[PDB]
Amino acid sequence: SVSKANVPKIDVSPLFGDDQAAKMRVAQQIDAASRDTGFFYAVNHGINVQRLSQKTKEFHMSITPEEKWDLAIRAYNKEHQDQVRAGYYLSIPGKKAVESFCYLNPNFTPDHPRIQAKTPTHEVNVWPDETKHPGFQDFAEQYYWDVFGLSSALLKGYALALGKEENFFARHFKPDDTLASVVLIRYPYLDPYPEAAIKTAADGTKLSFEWHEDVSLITVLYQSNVQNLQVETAAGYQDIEADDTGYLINCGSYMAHLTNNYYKAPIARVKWVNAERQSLPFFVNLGYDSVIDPFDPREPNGKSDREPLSYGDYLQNGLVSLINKNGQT
Ligand SMILES: CC(C)[C@@H](NC(=O)[C@H](CS)NC(=O)CCC[C@H](N)C(=O)O)C(=O)O
Ligand SMILES: [Fe+3]
Repeated sequence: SVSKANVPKIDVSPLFGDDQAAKMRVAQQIDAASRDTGFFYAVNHGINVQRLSQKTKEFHMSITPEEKWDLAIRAYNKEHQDQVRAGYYLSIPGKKAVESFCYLNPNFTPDHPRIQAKTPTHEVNVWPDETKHPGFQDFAEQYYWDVFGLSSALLKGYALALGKEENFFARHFKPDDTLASVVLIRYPYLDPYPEAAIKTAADGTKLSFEWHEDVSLITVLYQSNVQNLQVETAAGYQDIEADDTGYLINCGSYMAHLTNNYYKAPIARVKWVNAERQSLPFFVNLGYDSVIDPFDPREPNGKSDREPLSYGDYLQNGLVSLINKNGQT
């Protein structure tokens, strides 16, 4: 028998305002949730989520094989050596069900010095033909900045929760240099569903994606209304109920590092479900040279002996390790 995770629904709208005590009352709830299962739903968040699923499904349904190859990351097309992160992630019929499209900071252009320097984890986005996908690039770039705004406010909530000034995290989260990414993920309905795309967990649960900590500061996720996620607790894996108006929020391993494990990075997995569904994570990554000084809010003097980690190298390491562990998505 599988239990259900405590995932509180937190009205985050005060984090956009100027009522500081109201922000503290949000921060308290973020602290509580981060110390419990590690997940909460952000509600009253102001993002129009009503068509995100439709647009994601329709883009994947309508993009042709030729277009997928043309946009494909290096793992699927050796001609695209510069596309490590951004671009199309093809399914493999009979073997791999999921397909997805990842894009980065729209401000990463050939003019950007990190592109000029060929710094790892920085790439220029690739986009399909506008006339074949009218409005898609516009929608996607706008969505990036919409979720950027929400994420900056959430980061104020996390900073207050930890006893810091509200810009402790968000001052490192900037449009000119953020390594944050959006992934537009389609999980298809398949009949018959290929068993090779299903992994069996140690506890016997059929899965589409194995256990992992997120590589992020925090993760800001919209999913369509099909229950799939589970979070690991000491009592075992627990189901995360879907909420296809709220945003599912949790800390990544960078936050676990800098708080000296006071806010752990929850371990989650994706159960296999034979259902058309859409999943849109926004990974809140900082700049390549962003460094946050660790602290230990469990200690009277607040001091941590842990090394400040440069975020870019953390991201570099984290993305490769997740591929090595859980497979190329
Ligand atoms: C909701 C999650 C479980 C989602 N999975 C995911 O997004 C998984 C696990 S967090 N994430 C990744 O593979 C990292 C993608 C990083 C991205 N290509 C980039 O370069 O920045 C899913 O639906 O599979
Ligand atoms: Fe994850």
